Amino acid sequence: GHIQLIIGPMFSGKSTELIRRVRRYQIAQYKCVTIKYSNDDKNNFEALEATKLCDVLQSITDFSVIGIDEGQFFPDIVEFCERMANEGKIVIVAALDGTFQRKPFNNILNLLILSEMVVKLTAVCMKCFKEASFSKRLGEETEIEIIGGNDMYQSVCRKCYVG
Amino acid sequence: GHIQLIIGPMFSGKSTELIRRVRRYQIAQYKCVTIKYSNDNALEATKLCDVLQSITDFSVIGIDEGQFFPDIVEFCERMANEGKIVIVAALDGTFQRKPFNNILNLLILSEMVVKLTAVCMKCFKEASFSKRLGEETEIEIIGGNDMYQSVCRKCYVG
Amino acid sequence: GHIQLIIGPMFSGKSTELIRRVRRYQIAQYKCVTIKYSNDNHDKNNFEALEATKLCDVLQSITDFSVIGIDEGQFFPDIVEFCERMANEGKIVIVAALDGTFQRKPFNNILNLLILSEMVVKLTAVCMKCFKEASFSKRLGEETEIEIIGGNDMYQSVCRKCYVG
Amino acid sequence: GHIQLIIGPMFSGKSTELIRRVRRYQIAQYKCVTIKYSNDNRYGTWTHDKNNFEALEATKLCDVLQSITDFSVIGIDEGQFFPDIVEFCERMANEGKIVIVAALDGTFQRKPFNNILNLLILSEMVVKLTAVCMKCFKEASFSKRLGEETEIEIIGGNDMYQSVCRKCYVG
Ligand SMILES: Cc1cn([C@H]2C[C@H](O)[C@@H](COP(=O)(O)OP(=O)(O)OP(=O)(O)O)O2)c(=O)[nH]c1=O
Ligand SMILES: Cc1cn([C@H]2C[C@H](O)[C@@H](COP(=O)(O)OP(=O)(O)OP(=O)(O)O)O2)c(=O)[nH]c1=O
Ligand SMILES: Cc1cn([C@H]2C[C@H](O)[C@@H](COP(=O)(O)OP(=O)(O)OP(=O)(O)O)O2)c(=O)[nH]c1=O
Ligand SMILES: Cc1cn([C@H]2C[C@H](O)[C@@H](COP(=O)(O)OP(=O)(O)OP(=O)(O)O)O2)c(=O)[nH]c1=O
Ligand SMILES: [Mg+2]
Ligand SMILES: [Mg+2]
Ligand SMILES: [Mg+2]
Ligand SMILES: [Mg+2]
Ligand SMILES: [Zn+2]
Ligand SMILES: [Zn+2]
Ligand SMILES: [Zn+2]
Ligand SMILES: [Zn+2]
Repeated sequence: GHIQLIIGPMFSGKSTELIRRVRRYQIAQYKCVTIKYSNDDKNNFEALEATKLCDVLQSITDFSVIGIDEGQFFPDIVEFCERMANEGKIVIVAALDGTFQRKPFNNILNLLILSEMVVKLTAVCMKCFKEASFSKRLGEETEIEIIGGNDMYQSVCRKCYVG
Repeated sequence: GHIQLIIGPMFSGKSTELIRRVRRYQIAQYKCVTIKYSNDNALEATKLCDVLQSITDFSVIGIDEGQFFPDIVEFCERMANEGKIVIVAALDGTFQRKPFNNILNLLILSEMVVKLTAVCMKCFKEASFSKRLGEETEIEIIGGNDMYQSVCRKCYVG
Repeated sequence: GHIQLIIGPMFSGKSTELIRRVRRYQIAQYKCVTIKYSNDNHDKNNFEALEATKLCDVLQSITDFSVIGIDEGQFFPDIVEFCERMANEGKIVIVAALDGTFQRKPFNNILNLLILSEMVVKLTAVCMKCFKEASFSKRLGEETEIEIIGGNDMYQSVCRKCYVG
Repeated sequence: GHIQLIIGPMFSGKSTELIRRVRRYQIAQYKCVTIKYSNDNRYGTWTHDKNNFEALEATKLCDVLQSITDFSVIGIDEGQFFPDIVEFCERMANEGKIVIVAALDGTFQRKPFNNILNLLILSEMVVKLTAVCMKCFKEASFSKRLGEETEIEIIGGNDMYQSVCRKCYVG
């Protein structure tokens, strides 16, 4: 078995790498699947959809490779990935390290300690136009988990993050 | 200006990175374009030198399968010198592991350069070379997995 | 300011990269320094390296250095906020540390550091058993207490299949 | 067998990575060696020997072949300087040997170094490092000679060359 990991802010190109990393295995004729967070499992166009990796476990039971965009949203992430890898399965996880508060996401960091490879990607800064490595919420909100595109958040460099 | 470069065999996930690298700039509200090679098996050309005129207003340019452009080097180059980000995806070597058409020359005037790995279609380990299945010759001949294989070293040898 | 980070097990080549990453800036005529924990068994050229147990002490003298290196960052409890604060003062902090222990448990409050870090990478060792990409550290002795220093005579860089005793 | 490759300008931190990459194997109890180029060589402030730690010295990889005949891993700072580079690395890898090569892609003229590029086509991994620019202090990716010289191969440290970004190179 084996575990990969990708992180960085948003607009990093995260989800995109993940898929690139998966196709690799699929195009070598591999049993590949993709879980992602829904916010209510449910198929799509290949790949599944859940809120807790622990449900799907049963069906993904025959796939060698598993991808997961937005891993942090699964509370049962860590032990899932882990256990799965221990069963000879390649788990490629894409997720955000930190929140709009630059605080570690839901029990996600813990994942990077039992991970064979880990990398952190860089976005371009939407302010000063240099290597963005952090995500910033535009609205004056609170509650950790709230989904959006660039109409809601910004990939910023350090100097830009500060208000 | 500035130049990026991505290489490796086929099935490396090359074209896919390229786009990922582009969207990054586009999703920061940039003038992005993509050239790619035509009459095979975003714009479309056979010589970067034609298109020059229209891409004249784009800050970022992508090019899957760069090697196919003879006028590659000096195009990318010149463009970068005009403040344009040129992200190129191409193959370093042929099915003969020989350098592609004047492509290597590009990697000397390139700010960043990386080589990707495929999975081997034989022993299922890190494939880093491309191999033609048919008993053919002529360098340039387009195909998918029905024609080529991403193989490790031990596998490449006939 | 700006923060780099390097992790992975032991024999990864961690400390070694760190230095490489530093010289880069130094050889561009930069104010460079290296903090490290009371430990090991480093090179040559110019203004370089201190020694502490708490980054918070040294703060005063490194006060004039643009770049700071730290092999074995996890050993500093006051790591996070130090690196952080420093970076906020326009200083480049390149940290080398271990993500996980011999129990593959996150090291002392270290992970927290990787959330306020511009670049983060994890290196691979070679496995001392099956001779493939080792990504985890394993203690040879039948010990416990998290922090206990050693070289290959104590630990091993192992792949997954090998980690399971 | 297997072949690694590192490039970029000077002050990139090339030679240093190479070693880091080697120790990895050595500290896993591997037969490791280091060739390097010699005839004008000092910097500053054939036959086996320590430092670089079990490392040799040559001008043509083809000589040493005989003794390195028993080493699984081989390192080579400044590969470009060996004309017989390509085929050496290559052949060696074909014999189950890990060849980690460090070299410069381009000259002070940003022209490909002596038959070096050819090497990167038969290479499992290849990466290009970045220096800091000695002028504008940003990612230097090219090497520039300070003197008003010509002849491709002429050895030196920062007292001779500079790691520069693009805008700075146009001297
Ligand atoms: C920062 C932040 C994001 N989110 C949400 C918004 C997004 O839907 C998601 C993060 O998006 P990503 O995982 O970055 O989306 P992506 O796959 O497009 O990757 P990238 O943009 O780098 O290429 O999490 C929160 O719910 N809370 C937060 O604090
Ligand atoms: C190997 C080889 C390929 N070709 C052709 C076949 C391909 O259609 C084309 C290059 O295709 P690719 O560049 O491999 O297309 P891709 O970017 O999707 O690859 P990847 O999956 O790694 O991302 O060149 C030759 O003409 N001669 C050759 O020797
Ligand atoms: C795994 C583990 C190691 N250690 C100790 C043993 C070592 O002295 C130290 C590890 O630091 P190292 O990674 O060995 O620092 P380094 O300079 O050797 O960098 P590298 O080898 O990657 O090139 O921490 C613990 O105290 N507890 C643990 O659980
Ligand atoms: C650019 C250039 C270098 N040289 C020489 C000078 C140098 O001593 C040698 C290459 O320098 P480097 O290989 O860069 O020396 P290094 O590996 O220790 O530096 P670093 O690792 O930090 O990148 O080649 C030429 O003869 N002609 C040239 O055009
Ligand atoms: Mg996103
Ligand atoms: Mg392809
Ligand atoms: Mg160590
Ligand atoms: Mg040098
Ligand atoms: Zn910015
Ligand atoms: Zn193979
Ligand atoms: Zn092993
Ligand atoms: Zn510059």
